[PDB]
Amino acid sequence: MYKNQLQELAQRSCFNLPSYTCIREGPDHAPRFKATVNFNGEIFESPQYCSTLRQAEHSAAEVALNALSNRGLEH
Repeated sequence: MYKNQLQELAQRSCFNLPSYTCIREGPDHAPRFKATVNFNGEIFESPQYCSTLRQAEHSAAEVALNALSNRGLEH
């Protein structure tokens, strides 16, 4: 699973012991679900609307993995 992959790399970093917190916001009629994860002092989230909570975790996990592959910061 994609979520599992985070743990694999997270543990490989000397027991990172990351934490994930779900963020709920928006109007009651149109609720918004997001997934947030802490990574060595750097927290990432997925600003996307997901039908289910599990889906939100998937999106958030993808973002975290992308950062690892490429920081995206230059000069």
